[PDB]
Amino acid sequence: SVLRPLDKLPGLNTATILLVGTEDALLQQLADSMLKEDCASELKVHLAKSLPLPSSVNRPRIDLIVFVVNLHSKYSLQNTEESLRHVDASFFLGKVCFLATGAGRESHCSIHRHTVVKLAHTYQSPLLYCDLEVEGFRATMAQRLVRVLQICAGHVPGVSALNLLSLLRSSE
Amino acid sequence: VRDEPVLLRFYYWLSQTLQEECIWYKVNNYEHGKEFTNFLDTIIRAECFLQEGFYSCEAFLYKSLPLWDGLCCRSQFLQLVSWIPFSSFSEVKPLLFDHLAQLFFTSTIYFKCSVLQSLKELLQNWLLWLSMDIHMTTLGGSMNSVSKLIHYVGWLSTTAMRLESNNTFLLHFILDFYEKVCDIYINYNLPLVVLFPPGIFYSALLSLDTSILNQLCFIMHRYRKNLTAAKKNELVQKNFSSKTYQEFNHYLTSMVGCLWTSKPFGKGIYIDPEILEKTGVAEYKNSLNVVHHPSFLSYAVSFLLQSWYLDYLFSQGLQGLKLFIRSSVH
Amino acid sequence: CSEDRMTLLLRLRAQTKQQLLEYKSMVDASEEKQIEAKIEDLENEIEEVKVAFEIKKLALDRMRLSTALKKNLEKISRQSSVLMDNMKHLLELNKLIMKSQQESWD
Amino acid sequence: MDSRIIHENIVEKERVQRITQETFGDYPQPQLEFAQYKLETKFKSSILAEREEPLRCLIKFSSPHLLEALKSLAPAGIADAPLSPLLTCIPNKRMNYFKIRD
Amino acid sequence: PLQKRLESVRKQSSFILTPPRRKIPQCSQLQEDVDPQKVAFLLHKQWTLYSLTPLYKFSYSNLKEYSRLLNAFIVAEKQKGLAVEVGEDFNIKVIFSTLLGMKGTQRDPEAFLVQIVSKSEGKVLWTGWFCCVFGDSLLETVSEDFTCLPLFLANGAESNTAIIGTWFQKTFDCYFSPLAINAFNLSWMAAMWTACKMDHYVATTEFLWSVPCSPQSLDISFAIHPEDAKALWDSVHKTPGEVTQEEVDLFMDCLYSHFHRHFKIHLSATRLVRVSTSVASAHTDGKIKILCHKYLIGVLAYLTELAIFQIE
Amino acid sequence: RQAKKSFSTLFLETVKRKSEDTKLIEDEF
Amino acid sequence: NTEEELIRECEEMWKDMEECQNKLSLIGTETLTDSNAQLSLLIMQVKCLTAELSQWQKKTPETIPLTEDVLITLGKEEFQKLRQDLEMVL
Repeated sequence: SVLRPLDKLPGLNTATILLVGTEDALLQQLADSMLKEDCASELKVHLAKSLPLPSSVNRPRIDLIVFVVNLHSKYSLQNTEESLRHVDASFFLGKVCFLATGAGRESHCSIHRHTVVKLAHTYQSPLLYCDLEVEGFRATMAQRLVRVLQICAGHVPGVSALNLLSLLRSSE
Repeated sequence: VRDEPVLLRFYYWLSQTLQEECIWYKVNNYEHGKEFTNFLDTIIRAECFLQEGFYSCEAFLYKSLPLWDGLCCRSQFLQLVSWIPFSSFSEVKPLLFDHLAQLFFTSTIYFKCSVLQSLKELLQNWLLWLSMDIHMTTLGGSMNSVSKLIHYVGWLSTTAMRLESNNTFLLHFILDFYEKVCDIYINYNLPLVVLFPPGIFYSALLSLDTSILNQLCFIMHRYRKNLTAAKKNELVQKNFSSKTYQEFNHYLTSMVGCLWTSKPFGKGIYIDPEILEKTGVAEYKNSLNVVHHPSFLSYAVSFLLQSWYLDYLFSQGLQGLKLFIRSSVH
Repeated sequence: CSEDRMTLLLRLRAQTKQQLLEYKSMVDASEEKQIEAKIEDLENEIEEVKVAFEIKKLALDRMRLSTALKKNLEKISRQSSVLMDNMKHLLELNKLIMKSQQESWD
Repeated sequence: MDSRIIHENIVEKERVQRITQETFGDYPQPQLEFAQYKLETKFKSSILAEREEPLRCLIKFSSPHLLEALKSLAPAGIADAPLSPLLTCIPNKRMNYFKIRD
Repeated sequence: PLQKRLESVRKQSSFILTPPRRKIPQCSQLQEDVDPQKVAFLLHKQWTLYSLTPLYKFSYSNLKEYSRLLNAFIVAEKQKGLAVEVGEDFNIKVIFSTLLGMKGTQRDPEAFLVQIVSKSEGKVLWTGWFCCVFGDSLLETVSEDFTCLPLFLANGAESNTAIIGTWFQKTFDCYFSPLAINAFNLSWMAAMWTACKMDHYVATTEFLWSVPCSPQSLDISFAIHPEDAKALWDSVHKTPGEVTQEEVDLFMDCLYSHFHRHFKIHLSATRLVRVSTSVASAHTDGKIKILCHKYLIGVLAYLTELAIFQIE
Repeated sequence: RQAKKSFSTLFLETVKRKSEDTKLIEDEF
Repeated sequence: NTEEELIRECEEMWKDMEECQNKLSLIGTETLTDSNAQLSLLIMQVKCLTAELSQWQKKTPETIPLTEDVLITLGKEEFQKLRQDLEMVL
């Protein structure tokens, strides 16, 4: 199955985000950090190891997808390259984001970050950096990601995902 | 001194020290916390003297900016940005401003105000260093870089106002930047006049806040003074683009029409008149004057409890409005 | 209690307007160096039209508020309301801010 | 517990937990610190298809508490749900050094 | 100027451009000036790697005074009570000596050695090694008054390393920093050393991995015969005389699949820590041991460019 | 058909809620 | 009153959005690969920007004149928030 951006009608004051990665503990911590605060909207977080998802009918529509990659592991990079082939091209227009973990400790790194830079540039999407094991750093990334989610869902007038594409575009 | 071996020795020591002591970069040390802040304060206080920045600091910013989260050492990190040497805007844009803008649009309002403050200080430093050079890239090339920086920050400001839903706290900083922008020709004797985009002008003119209107009147008066001064010298020196003059004229005519001329329906505010009849306004010509503007509601109500209360406004302290009124009529 | 529904119901209408615009733009579409310039031209055009629309809407709203406020000015100076109190505080602030601004100028 | 979060892949997690519990039992594992395997098997993966001789390897496992690190690999996601029997057959076979042929 | 060239060189270090390929190391005959008895001394020893900024006003003409002053400083440091005269004869001794034939090109500065000898000839207690092999990138950006020796290797106790480093930092205004090797570079070293041709295989090739599992700990070792590893490499190598990133990825992937077939364990999720082969062995903490005298310059050149990148 | 609750029903709900193969390896070696 | 008009407008917008969603679901899915992602995404961006530009041009400011009391309430709320903003800026 191929995931589609506008398959279902939106809910009332609701935003949904999907996190795809191999490390489950990091995903759980990130979801908790996102949900701890209070906001005007209603938030829902879905956790998955890879795509395609198991089939279900009650799934609400997905507004934003974040691919988190561990720089200390080749397995995570291979998993994300495999997952990237099951989402339709229409869904990359301002609704996909890449998150890279572990650049703080360079000695542990198995992946040269030229690789993730080139991957993000190839798929026309932003690339973010955060060390998710540190709670203080994770807290601010959760809020930035919540704001991006609110923009994508249509909860800020005058700004849409396609507009967000030009704001976050890199010069080279 | 400007001697080379001493510069190289200082460069190597400081670059290695900054690399080793940083918090989110190169082994992510968090223990130093306060020590790094004290070191950065010492560096900042050292480069406020000497009126320039070190070469090591620029390299440290270019290396560590992508990994920064935007909160760890906000004050000192953003105070290091102000001391970046003058260079062409296109070259340093991918290195600095592409990361700053991505961090800008997804953060809180206080981060936005902080970066506006730091960019204003950077502009002042660049202008200060450029002015002394003309007493001594060509001048035409140099002004292009500062004009591109001004247009970039105008784009930032308009999008930021749209994202934040017209918060006045942000509008104060946005107008603070253009206060410095408006007086470049008189202060630094560099021929360059750049206006703020209409999105800022018509959001400042229709604000409920009265201090916003006072500041806008002062800014318009400063523009008119600078444009009057600039035209005089060209005749002796016989090139400013003419489009600036018509654009400023349109701004001024709309502003005077709204305030006390009773002609609000300018080119900028071209609302369809027959909708107004459906809207229910009997006499819209005098709706947005000094008396009836929603900004001046407090002053009008206060004076009502007490005709010729313009002196009352001046006593309350609308100085910029006073200057704009005196200079415009005469 | 009645005004509570006004706030929630107004928010729903503002959200649906933004969400409906996305479907209509997507359906219409369904029916390297050289490519990059056209994108930048298009987005400049979009910004230019959006700014004018916002200006018109804001000006209309301010004019409506001004005329409605004028029509009921006499009721306001009767006072004995929280809104009248708020206005007295507002006068105190503006004065202090303007004085500080002048000092900073010097 | 924080019903806003939705855990997909829940059935896979419960299945791997059940398989690990069945394979490694529920008793406290005896404490070892080392295990050695000697391999003399053929490479089977275009690559060395013509070769007819075994690939000679020797591998060792070392841990402060082995059989406790191994138990936690599959839930953490580093191994598949059933481990190979060579790793889960130490105490039952009373074996510590192994030799494997094709 | 040199300051501007340095600034430009650092700022063009962006991640848009792809990293290049590498030539297979070629066995080279040792230079005639090279001293065999010193080379035999250097091999089969466990060194610790550091990076070093240029030394300010270092002269090769007067090494005797350097040795004498360092001797006095070391002697006075150990006994923190009482004073020491400079010219006396103490329990231990310090000698400055120059290596020959260890420079990559004619532009590089000459290497030299510092040793602590316990006279009682004497017995060597501590030795440190300064070298620069193929360092034309750093030499362009630095003026004449400096000396560029970006790589420092130490063998002995750490408490003596601290003292010698402190003396050098105070005297020549330099900065010592530890050098680490990550898994990315270490997996490149494995393939490049496997590609080199060897007449006789003294030792097997081994890799060491570290598994991250919360409170628990685990290490896995993987040893394989050198001839088998050479055949496995020859299976995937198709670019004549060069090593490409895809070839390294395939070479590691073969081992990953071979391990996973038997043990059902993903070796990709783990962290590579140590690589040992017939030419050298390395550790992520920054330790190197060299076993073959033919391929010394290649190893030194790799480590030299790594240290050059760490200071620029 | 889990009764797609009408918008009106869902809306009031939210408003109100603002108070809460083990034989193949032994055969190969 | 105004409430009924606003509600009815909500149902018209919902019905139009349902119709557009039903019409949009007949298009087949397109997936990319590493070799062709960049160019395809650039072409799609051009098409979508051109589509949205005309949609923004069609937009006109709608009247829906409200009652006088709600305007007063909104003004009161705006002044109340302006107070806190002013103390912070001071």
